Amino acid sequence: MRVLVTGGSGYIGSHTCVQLLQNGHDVIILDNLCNSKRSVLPVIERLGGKHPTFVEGDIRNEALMTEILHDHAIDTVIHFAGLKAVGESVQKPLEYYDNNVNGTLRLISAMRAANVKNFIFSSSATVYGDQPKIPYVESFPTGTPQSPYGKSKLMVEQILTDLQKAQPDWSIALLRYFNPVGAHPSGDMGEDPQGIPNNLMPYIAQVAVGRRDSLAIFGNDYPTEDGTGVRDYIHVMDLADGIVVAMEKLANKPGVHIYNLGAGVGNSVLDVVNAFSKACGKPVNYHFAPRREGDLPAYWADASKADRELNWRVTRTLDEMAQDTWHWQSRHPQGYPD
Amino acid sequence: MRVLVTGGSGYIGSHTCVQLLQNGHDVIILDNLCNSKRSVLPVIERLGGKHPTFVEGDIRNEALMTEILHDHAIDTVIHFAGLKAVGESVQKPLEYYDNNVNGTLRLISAMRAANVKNFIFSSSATVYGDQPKIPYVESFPTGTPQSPYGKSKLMVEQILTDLQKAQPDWSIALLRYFNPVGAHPSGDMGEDPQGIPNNLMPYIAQVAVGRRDSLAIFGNDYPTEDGTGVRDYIHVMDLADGIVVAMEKLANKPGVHIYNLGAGVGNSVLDVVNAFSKACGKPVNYHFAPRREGDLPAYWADASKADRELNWRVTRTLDEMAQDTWHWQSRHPQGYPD
Ligand SMILES: NC(=O)c1ccc[n+]([C@@H]2O[C@H](COP(=O)([O-])OP(=O)(O)OC[C@H]3O[C@@H](n4cnc5c(N)ncnc54)[C@H](O)[C@@H]3O)[C@@H](O)[C@H]2O)c1
Ligand SMILES: NC(=O)c1ccc[n+]([C@@H]2O[C@H](COP(=O)([O-])OP(=O)(O)OC[C@H]3O[C@@H](n4cnc5c(N)ncnc54)[C@H](O)[C@@H]3O)[C@@H](O)[C@H]2O)c1
Ligand SMILES: O=c1ccn([C@@H]2O[C@H](COP(=O)(O)OP(=O)(O)O)[C@@H](O)[C@H]2O)c(=O)[nH]1
Ligand SMILES: O=c1ccn([C@@H]2O[C@H](COP(=O)(O)OP(=O)(O)O)[C@@H](O)[C@H]2O)c(=O)[nH]1
Repeated sequence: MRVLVTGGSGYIGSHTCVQLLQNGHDVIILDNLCNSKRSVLPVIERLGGKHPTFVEGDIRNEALMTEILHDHAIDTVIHFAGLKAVGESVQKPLEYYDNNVNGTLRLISAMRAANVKNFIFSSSATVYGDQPKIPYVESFPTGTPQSPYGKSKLMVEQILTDLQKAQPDWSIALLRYFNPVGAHPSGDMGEDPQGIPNNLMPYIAQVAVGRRDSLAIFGNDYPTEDGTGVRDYIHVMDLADGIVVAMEKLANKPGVHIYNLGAGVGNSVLDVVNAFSKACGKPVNYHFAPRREGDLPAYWADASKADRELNWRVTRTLDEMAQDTWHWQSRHPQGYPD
Repeated sequence: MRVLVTGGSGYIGSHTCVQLLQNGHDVIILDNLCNSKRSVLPVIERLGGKHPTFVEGDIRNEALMTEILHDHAIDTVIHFAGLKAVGESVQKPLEYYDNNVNGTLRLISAMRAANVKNFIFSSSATVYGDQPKIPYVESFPTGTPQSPYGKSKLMVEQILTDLQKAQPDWSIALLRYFNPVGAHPSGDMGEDPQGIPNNLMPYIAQVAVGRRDSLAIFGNDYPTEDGTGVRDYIHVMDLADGIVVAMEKLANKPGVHIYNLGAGVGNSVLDVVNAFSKACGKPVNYHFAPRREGDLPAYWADASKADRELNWRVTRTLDEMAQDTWHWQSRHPQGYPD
């Protein structure tokens, strides 16, 4: 199929695009490069075995979206573009609602004008919020997300659900990713954000290669076993495989198809730090810090729905995620060329 | 004050602008004329006793909004612009989320650029959604809104609330209007949408002057006394006064200020029809149609908060609302000229 991958030079997107190209799909990447490096493109192409088209631009530019969709006869859209830092969103709400809500609205408006009716949305475990039972299950209601990032993702889910009710030929996947970590097994593609990483694992990896002095751990007084936050860590390669399976299986199947994509087990921040220390051979330096706004104490997935319906499940462990990120970072301590 | 009134040529806006101008404010009206007529402008000037400035344009045009804000040295913004039909929103969700959510986002992004920090938002009783506690009280939670229109308004409430947490010098009023009806007592300004009215009272009035054959009452099997929907009808002049009071009292008061603006009693569709037949002297032709998607059976306000805090409450009765609408419509059967 001919796939538009917004945010496709980013972390999840770059891994997804490799898998898409390996499966014979045609890939067009749209990215504004605010949180990724252009030089990942040829790495995607070498690992994927096929050339992806690149367009530098912004999902908020509806005119450009419409041009792309038409110029390439796109079949399906995988949407990764947006801003993703929970704590940052509390400080910069308008930027998150603009990139995430308006940006998705602009993209789906261009899709409706171009008659493209297959959408795979990068949602988040943060749409559940504080109320729902853990592990999270898709058949029980969401609650109140705890940050503008989380709220933005739930607002887009709702907008997309109401679009599909009005326009019932659409197929829309709401894929609630949990916490992807890890890197491609070659060690030549991994996470490389712009500036200081907001996510846990790339920060730890940059400490381990000597770029940053110490990890700050955001909270040690949570109601968790060791007092640090607990999350469901999923290897980015398993995540990317799930996304591709969803895209293929759900294209042209009308409805709103909701899946948790996670490993189904929780690990704490200190668990991740310990996993990485064993992979790299040295204790990763850290210090405790206050809780980050927008963080819940603990959550993890029930990913049985994706197992039953998509025949997908995780295959890699947290230790293997830490090993693959260390393999990447140690090979490329400054990330991609710039 | 120097007041920007988006949507100011519209129903509630035009009445509000007349009250603003009578209080000596400088008023700039911004409207795209999708649901109002430009020929209302001299009426607003005459009844207001003072000339407002008019700009034809769209709240989604951020650059234009910023220009108006700077040029006119705006102190506070009253935001009426948007789309407002519950049933239409179910059919046309994208247009609702764009005009309502992106439109408000573009406006408040302009205000951040121009350092304007006083906002009065037209919210709606539809944000309460399926909250079973009725009359609705501000200090009790919102439920799930039951249409894209209602969800759009609550999404904007949430965005504004997050903005004010990040930028705590903002003063933001979330004014949850109930169901405004009626017309200026002169009989020369009233409700005149483009096309076929979506709201109950302007449809009634256009049947009463012979422009429409029969009112469609949407549902006759609700769990109410007569089976028709129940709402809290508030005279538009009372609502205009309340908006003006809120603007004047809440300017430069940092915080998020939530008020229901309603009469605090419920009346059914048939109650309104009977009040109109009494006012016009002829029984209004009607029939029953199916329930309209998005509609709840019954709701009305607790408007005690506005009484205690803003010293505002309703003064006009349902019969006066119907008499004033008939006065307008019988004087001006075709509304304002095109
Ligand atoms: N990483 C996670 O833990 C995680 C968890 C749940 C959901 N998600 C979601 O998955 C998606 C991808 O996350 P990621 O980890 O790959 O992040 P990322 O930052 O690596 O990828 C996002 C990409 O989008 C680009 N981008 C951002 N705003 C854009 C805009 N307006 N127009 C065009 N390009 C823009 C960035 O330059 C970047 O390449 C995001 O929607 C994110 O919210 C991520
Ligand atoms: N009438 C009600 O029962 C009611 C109840 C609760 C809340 N509200 C809210 O109050 C506000 C005003 O309601 P109203 O009854 O006066 O409706 P209205 O349609 O008469 O007024 C809205 C005005 O906004 C203009 N407009 C619409 N979209 C615009 C855009 N993108 N940019 C610029 N102008 C635009 C229209 O042309 C119109 O003049 C709306 O936000 C509405 O949702 C109305
Ligand atoms: O530098 C960091 C980044 C993250 N975290 C914690 O690590 C976990 C994962 O955070 P991340 O930002 O990667 O993803 P999130 O869970 O917000 O999606 C959460 O408990 C964060 O509080 C941390 O302690 N230090
Ligand atoms: O042509 C119409 C318009 C509205 N209504 C009913 O009148 C009440 C008020 O509807 P309106 O659309 O004016 O405002 P809403 O209550 O949706 O804000 C509701 O019970 C509607 O179902 C109706 O029966 N016929």
